Parts: sequence; structure tokens; C-alpha cells
Amino acid sequence: MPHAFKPGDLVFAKMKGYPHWPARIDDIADGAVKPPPNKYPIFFFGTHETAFLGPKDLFPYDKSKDKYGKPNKRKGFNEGLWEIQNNPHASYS
Ligand SMILES: CC(C)N1CCC[C@@H](CO)C1
Repeated sequence: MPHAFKPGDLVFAKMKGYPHWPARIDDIADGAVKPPPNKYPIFFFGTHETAFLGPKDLFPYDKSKDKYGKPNKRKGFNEGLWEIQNNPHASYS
């Protein structure tokens, strides 16, 4: 059975106005800004942006890749598909 989200989990993350996007739950570095209550720091592959999202917008990658893991015209998306498949746990700083 599923557990709660934890750092390192791979997802497609949904934001208003954008396709379900390859992403990971990030850790929060010591001394870094913490997310709001009940939100997770989501790092978006390809764009390398961070937003804070709750579980309703987080789809586990294994379950969802057949639906959401196809190329998209949007900036950064296809780079992000490579990242989540090929090196999802690397530093992209
Ligand atoms: C869809 C995704 C790559 N972006 C676009 C909006 C900003 C970013 C994180 O704040 C999420």
C-alpha cells in the first residue's frame, strides 16, 4: 500500500495552465525556505523550477507515465522527460 510522499519520489505534477509535468519531491536544504503546511517542494525537471504543491496535484510517476510521459511542445518539457527517466536524482543546480 502507498505511503505519504517523501523526498526523492518521482511524480508528474499538475499546475494550472500547464500539462502534467515530470518532477520530483525535493528535500529542503538546511537554512532554506520551508514550504507552507501540507505542501511539498516540487522540483520540475527540464525547467528546473520549484513550486509548492499538495498531493492533489501529484501523480506517482510509475503509475502515470503511460498517460503523461509523451513529448510536449512546451519549453523544457522534453528535457524534463529525459531527466526523470535517465538521471532523476542528480543535482541540477
Ligand atoms: C509547469 C512548470 C514547469 N512550471 C511553470 C510555472 C512555475 C513553475 C514552478 O513554480 C512550474
